[PDB]
Amino acid sequence: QVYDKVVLRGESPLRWDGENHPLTFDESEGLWKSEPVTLSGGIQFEYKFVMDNEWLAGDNLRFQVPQTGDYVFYFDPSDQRKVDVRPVT
Repeated sequence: QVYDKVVLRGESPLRWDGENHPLTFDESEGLWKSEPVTLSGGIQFEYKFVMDNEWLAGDNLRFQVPQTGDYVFYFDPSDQRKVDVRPVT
């Protein structure tokens, strides 16, 4: 787990401020997960996580969105720059 809270920030429909997209720690998977976020196919989508108020270090994470639809963003405290963004129903 590691942190008390982790939130997702980034380009629209995310924001770079606030806590509109909090993650919840999934105990059975051992990873932090967002709620589903609708993204448009074909874009280079930039985002970061903020963990107990600490910005993820480095360049923004980048996800090349393969198709329009809903995605769940995952954060692994042990592999913090991984791009794990899972398409969902």
